[PDB]
Formats: sequence, C-alpha cells, structure tokens
Amino acid sequence: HPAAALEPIETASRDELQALQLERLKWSLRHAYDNVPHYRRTFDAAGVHPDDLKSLADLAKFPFSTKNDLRDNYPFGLFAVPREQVVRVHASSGTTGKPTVVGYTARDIDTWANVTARSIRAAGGRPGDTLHNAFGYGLFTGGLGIHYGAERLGCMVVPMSGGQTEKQVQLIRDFEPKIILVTPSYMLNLIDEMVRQGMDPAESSLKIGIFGAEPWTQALRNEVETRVGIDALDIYGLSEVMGPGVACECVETKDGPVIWEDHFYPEIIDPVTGEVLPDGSQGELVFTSLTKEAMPVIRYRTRDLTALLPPTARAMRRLAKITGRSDDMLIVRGVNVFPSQIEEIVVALPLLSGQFQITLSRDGHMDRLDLAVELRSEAAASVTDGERAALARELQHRIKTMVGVSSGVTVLAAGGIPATATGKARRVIDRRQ
Amino acid sequence: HPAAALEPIETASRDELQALQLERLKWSLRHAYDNVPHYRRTFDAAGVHPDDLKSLADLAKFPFSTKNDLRDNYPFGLFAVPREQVVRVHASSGTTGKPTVVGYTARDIDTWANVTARSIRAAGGRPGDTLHNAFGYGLFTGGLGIHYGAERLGCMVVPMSGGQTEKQVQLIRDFEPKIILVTPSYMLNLIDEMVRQGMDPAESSLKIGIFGAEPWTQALRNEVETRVGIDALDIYGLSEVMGPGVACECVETKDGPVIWEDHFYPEIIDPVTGEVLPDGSQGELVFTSLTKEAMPVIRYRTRDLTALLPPTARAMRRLAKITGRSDDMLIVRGVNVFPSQIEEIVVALPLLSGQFQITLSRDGHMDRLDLAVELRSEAAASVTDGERAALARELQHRIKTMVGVSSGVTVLAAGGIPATATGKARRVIDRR
Ligand SMILES: Nc1ncnc2c1ncn2[C@@H]1O[C@H](COP(=O)(O)OC(=O)Cc2ccccc2)[C@@H](O)[C@H]1O
Ligand SMILES: Nc1ncnc2c1ncn2[C@@H]1O[C@H](COP(=O)(O)OC(=O)Cc2ccccc2)[C@@H](O)[C@H]1O
Ligand SMILES: [K+]
Ligand SMILES: [K+]
Ligand SMILES: [Mg+2]
Ligand SMILES: [Mg+2]
Repeated sequence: HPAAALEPIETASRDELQALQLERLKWSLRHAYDNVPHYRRTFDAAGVHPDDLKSLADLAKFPFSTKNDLRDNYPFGLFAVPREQVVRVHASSGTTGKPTVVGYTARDIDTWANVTARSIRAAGGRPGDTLHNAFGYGLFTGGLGIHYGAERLGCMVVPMSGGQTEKQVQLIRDFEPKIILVTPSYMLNLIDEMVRQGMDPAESSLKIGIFGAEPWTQALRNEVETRVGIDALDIYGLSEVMGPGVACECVETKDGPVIWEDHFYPEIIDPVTGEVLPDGSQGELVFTSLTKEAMPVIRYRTRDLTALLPPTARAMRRLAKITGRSDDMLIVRGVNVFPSQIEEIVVALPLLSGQFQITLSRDGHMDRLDLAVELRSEAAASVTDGERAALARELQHRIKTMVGVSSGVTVLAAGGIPATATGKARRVIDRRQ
Repeated sequence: HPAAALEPIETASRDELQALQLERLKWSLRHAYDNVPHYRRTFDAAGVHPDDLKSLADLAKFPFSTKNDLRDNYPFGLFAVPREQVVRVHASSGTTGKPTVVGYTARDIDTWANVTARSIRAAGGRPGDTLHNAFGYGLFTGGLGIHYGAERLGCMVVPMSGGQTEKQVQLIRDFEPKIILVTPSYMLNLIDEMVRQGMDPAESSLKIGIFGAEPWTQALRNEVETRVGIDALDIYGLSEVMGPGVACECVETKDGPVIWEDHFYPEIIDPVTGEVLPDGSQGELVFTSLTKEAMPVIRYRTRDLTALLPPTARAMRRLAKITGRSDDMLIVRGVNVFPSQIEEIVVALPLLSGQFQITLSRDGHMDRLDLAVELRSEAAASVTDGERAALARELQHRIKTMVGVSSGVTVLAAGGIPATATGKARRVIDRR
C-alpha cells in the first residue's frame, strides 16, 4: 500500500545479506569513531581502528559498550550528530536516578518506523487492519515505536497506551481491532476484565496479538491463543538499540523472533569472558547498529541471555528463548527496574537508613513488588505511627513517579530485615518463578 | 530546513485566501454529502445541496452539526472513507459513556502535522529547538498532535506526556528545552515543583511556552512570563475539528490565536438563534473543515464563546478571548467533563440513587472536583461505614478511569443534597 509487500532484503540470499551487513558495519564503525569522542577513546584504548574491520568476524576486535557508557555521558554525550539534527529523545530506567537517554535523527525515526512496520507485517498484520496499541506512550520507546510502525503499515491505529483497564476492553469491543500490541502480562489483565464485563474472551475481533517488552512462556502463549482465539507473536527490542522492532516473530513459522540484522547486527558472547560463541550456543546477546545516525551503538551488551538460530521464514536469523539476564535488572509489567534505582530513592528519605529488601511474588498471574525499608535507630524513638504510614505512601509515590512501577511499602524498625551477621541484606527476593 | 520559513498562504491577500476557501468549501460540502449518510440526510432535510454554495456567505444555508451527531453515529458512522483508509482514531469525553471519536486518513495526519508545525513556528519555535511536550499522549489529541507538529518542524521532541511532576522538572533541568507545550494549569504545578526542588523558575532554559486545551487569563500569562522568563502563546483546537493547531498565537504581536482558516473555516453565531454575526461580535465559534478527508465536519458547533478579529501578523483572522461555553461542559486540567457523563457512572452503581452534585473549587491555583452522591433510602439502612467508604473509592476510580479526571467523592444519605422542594438538585456548583 505500498507496505503490504516484503522488502527485497527480507528474502535476499545469505551472500547478499552478508555483503550489505559488511558495507554498513564499516560505515557504522567509522561514523561512531569520527563523531563520538567516547568511541574514539574506547577504540583507541582497545588498539583498534575502524579500518581494522575487513570481514564480519573482525567485529570481535572492538570493545563492548554497556549501560554504564550511557550513564557516564548523560544526557546527550553519545550523540554522533549535533543536537539540532536530533528530532526525538526517549528515556528509560538507568541504574541511578538519571534515565538512560537515546536520540534519533529524522532518518532514524523513518528507519525505526520501517522495521516496526516490517515486524507487524511479519506477524500477519496488513494495511487496513485496526490495531490496538496498548504499549505506553511517552518517554518509553514502546508506545511511540509501535505507533509509527503501525501507521507506516497503513493500520488504523488506536493510540490506547498502557492503562485504564475497563476502557481498554470497552474500545476493543467497540472499535473491533484485529491486532493488539501489549505486554504479555497486561494481556492477561485484559482477559480478566473481559470476563468481569461478561464478554467471553473468544468473542473478540482480535486475530493477532503481538507481545513484548518482557519475557513470556509457551504456556502463556497457549493460554492466550486458546482463550482469545488468536495467533500470539513475539516482538523484541531495547531502547539503546532502537526500541521495539529489533526482532519479530513470523506467523508463518512461529519459531521465535526474527532479528532484522540488516539494521541490527547480533552477536552472542559468554557473559563472563566476553568470547564470541557459535550460532546455537546459549550466551548473552550483543548488538551493533548498522543504520543509526544520531546514536550508533557498537557491540552494545543487552545483558539478555538467549541464542542465535538459523534462518527459516526470512533471510535473517532468529532468537531462541530469552531465559533471563546476566545483570540484576528486574522487569515488572514491561518496566525495567534496577535495585540500585530503588536504593537511591530509599536513601533520599533522611528518616530511612538505606537498608531495604524487594520481594517479588505472583498474586494469581500478576507480579507484586513489595518493598521493606528500615528506619534509622534514632528515629524509631520519635516517629509516630501516622508519620511512618505517610512515609510509606510518600516512598511509594516517588517510586511510581521516578521509576514507573507500583509497589507495596513497609517501614520496619532498624534490624528488622534479616541480615548477614554483620548487617548485609539480600536486596532482591524473587519468588515469581 | 523545509519548515523554517512561512508558507505562501500565510501572507496571501484576503482575496486570494477567500478564493481558496470557496473552492475548498465546495469540495468539502460535496465530499460530505456524497460520502456520509448522516450529511446526505441533514442536507436533504434542510432543503439544501452542495451546488447551492456559490459564495462563502451561502454557508449559512447549511445545517449545523454538534456533539450529538457524533454520539448518534458512534463509533465510525461519520467516516467519509472506508475504515481501511483511516490510519488514526482519537477519543475524548462525550455526553454519554461512549467517547467522542474522530478519524484521520494518512493525508489528514500530514495536514494536521503541517498546521501544528505552522503554529509552533508562529509562536517562535524553530528547527533545532528542544521542545518539551507535556500534553497527554494517547487517545487525547493533544500529545500526539503536538508531537507530529514539533517533529515536522524539526524540533528535538521530548515526549514527556502529562504526568510525573518531579520528573517533568528533572528533565526540563537536564535536557534544557527552549519550548514547553503544556496546559496552563499544569504549568503552574510545574513552577511550584521547581521551587520545591530549590530551582528558581527563571533559571530554566525555557524561552517559549505554548499553552492550551483550556481557557487561561492575562493574569496567568503575566505570572508565568514574569516568573519563568518566557513568552507565553495561546494554541487552540478541538478534536472534532482536528486537534490542537486549529489556531495559534503569533509571538510577533501576541494578540490572540490566528485561525488557520485555509484549513478550518470559522463562523460566529448567536448561540440561541443560530444567526451568523459580523466580525467583532461576541458569539459561538462554528467550524467547517476545508481539507479533511476521513471526517469532514460541516458547520460544527464548538460551543466556545468568542469573536473573530481582523488579521494582523498573518492573512488570517484571530480569536478573541474564549470567555466560556454555551453548553454545560466543564474542563478540569485540560480534560473535558460533562455532568451527564458523571451521572451515567453514578447511576451504574446500584446502591446509589443517581442524585449527585459536583462542586468545583480553587485550592490555591489548583482546580478541585468534589462529587457528592446519595445512597438509595433502602441502602442507608444496611450499608456499613467501611462499605460506603469503599463505594466512594470505587466511584473515584471509575471516574478517573473512564473520564480521566481525579475527584473527591462523598457518600450521603438520601435527601442529603440540597434539592428543590420536589427533589431536583443543582448538578454543578462552580466556585473556581
Ligand atoms: N520480547 C521480549 N522477550 C523478552 N524480553 C524482552 C522482550 N522485549 C524486550 N524485553 C526486555 O526488555 C528489554 C529492554 O527494555 P526497554 O524498556 O529498553 O525497551 C523495550 O522494552 C522496548 C519494547 C517495547 C515493546 C515491545 C518490545 C520491546 C530487553 O533488553 C529485554 O530484557
Ligand atoms: N487555547 C484554548 N483556550 C480556551 N479553550 C481551549 C483552548 N484550547 C482548547 N480549549 C477548549 O478545549 C476544547 C476541546 O477539547 P478537546 O479535548 O477536544 O481538544 C483539545 O483540547 C485539543 C488541544 C490540545 C492541546 C492544546 C490545545 C488544544 C475547546 O472546544 C475549548 O473549549
Ligand atoms: K522492558
Ligand atoms: K480540552
Ligand atoms: Mg477472537
Ligand atoms: Mg527562562
């Protein structure tokens, strides 16, 4: 429409694809090196120059980037263009109170829309389909990324965003979307609300669900597909690389997300040593962007554990199950949360010692985050019961506001959280299984 | 950058503008009549036909449309193209539990981006400026309309959306926007938060504030301009017509929103008789779209009371103060709320009689919505205090969810709300 068709590159030969990748990879390395002081330093210190890349395998010579490099160059230090050529910024959780920040040229936004349209098409969406977009609109990459891709595909986009459960179901009923884009966790909430409204979940217009932003199981898939009468497809990404639409599953094979590696070049490494592993081996997923202008990323470590699998329905490889992470990051209802994020907010309250413990659990199918924090000892003496309840509320509101997750808060006497014999607490107890 | 400069039509002659309007009006009326059964019907019933329009003055022959017509044709009954050619819907409060729903073709989106870019440019914005967009992103037209306009103009858009007050100020501090787009009420919240963070409001990077979605005073303008060190400009619109970017003020003259009447054709009428009034005269603003494909609107009554003023900085006319409305609609923090909307949610709870009263008040500079409802008599006798407090919280949450506004809720005994001698209550007491 024109976007009903596959792009030529989607069905290109392995040779054609690898030639394109090599030509873009040379450009992207040199773009990074010339235009981003950090990469100039980081390459120089590693003894490597862009010229050193003669073949795809030569990528292993180049250093890794991580979340720390963004943190150390906040807010815009990793831009490879002047800010006056940057039309979009997006923001998500960092390890400190400064968000992780990414920027995009006009071309970058166009590229993003194109791969996100490609993803929705791979999953079976078409021009003219009504599409219910329940990913968060705003600083998160999910909502706006899915928005542009769907609009580029010629879908009728319902910009629902991520809350208002009764209204979600009202509009699914009234607007009759064929496609829903939503976290897998919130999809379950929506099914529950259909039931409470007297709507059998299989009596909906939906034929396709495209789920991402967090891991989900085969069992969740079977449960959604069966109850709602849809094909459910897996859409992957992360803000640093672009957003959603880094990889997406094809409905013809349903055999895991296809990585759009004409744009986003994947490697798998041992998470401990950093050595590159052969395709089929489980390790940590690393990306190098091939077409990004504003913020090229070079061997960016996702911390996601997975594996690369051979091409099937496309010219490109696939991801295996994403089985966890190699850092301490939590995802709650699609929202990235670091324990250190919470710590910073906890310590900011002068009545609290800084001692804290997050317990994650499952209440039915819903994740629950519960936060215990300790008073300073001098404070137990003087803080009233009403004062410590308000302290709990205030802490809950700041975490909701600054991190973006809802949490139960409990305020304990000093020593109230079980510690090592010298006072060290386990920061995260995840019982969600 | 292809959006730094004015468009030719912006400084065209009045003759040339009116000739474009007439041609586009002929097209719009016929597009509506040919393709929307509703309009076929209302035109026919009014004894008029698109051919009947031979000059701009002939528009007064055509019937008005209103929110009711959207209500009666929900969700998509006023589309003039197949739904498969519509790429966007947006939704805002109706008088019922069904939202007011509007649709756009790909071309429509492009047209809307163009007039919103033009608006932000009029207010002094330029390609390369960092713009902090704090209008709500989602079903509201505000967030996404401003988004596409600012992107089109080549601003660095920060897609902040409407909440998270501490984070708003953190990112204004850190990202150093030159432009903020936000409701005028929420701008005041933001200034308070600056103070609480130990930031003097005048030590921001901001140079331009573009405020709308609701009426604001000269006094609010003076306060914001003084305290923040900016020029504040007024941007107007409504979802049925397109969104924000129907009209916007020029920083050159700061004499009220310029109507982009190459796209949106204004009339002022007496809100009682429907008679068209001469420019300079106070009445009700009525729009007819000139370029819209998916949902052409013909003589749509905004219910906004204002006047048309002569051109100054552009070829196009300006709006006077928007002084109020000719219906019972409320706006709280940019969110449209109908009393009938609230009634529908109240009546849905089977313990409650349906008797209700909204009190609006000003808590400092902040609007409060406070809602009293009555139990049915048989229920007072039997509902505990815990249950009745839970009822209040549930009503509060359903109003927040379905209407989009926060409110205090009180649950009273039957007759607890002052009524007429035969039990009619005043629905709205606006003390703001
Ligand atoms: N399909 C998925 N399966 C498993 N994990 C996922 C999946 N999608 C994203 N994640 C996790 O979340 C991260 C990035 O979170 P971030 O907030 O940066 O970006 C958005 O989650 C972008 C997104 C939005 C909508 C759909 C898909 C992707 C990644 O490193 C994974 O750990
Ligand atoms: N600048 C303003 N001055 C006074 N009232 C305004 C102004 N802007 C809009 N209103 C009121 O809000 C309605 C429409 O509400 P609705 O939600 O459909 O559309 C968005 O308020 C669109 C908007 C978004 C952001 C900025 C400006 C305009 C309109 O009929 C007026 O009563
Ligand atoms: K995520
Ligand atoms: K409004
Ligand atoms: Mg179904
Ligand atoms: Mg200033």
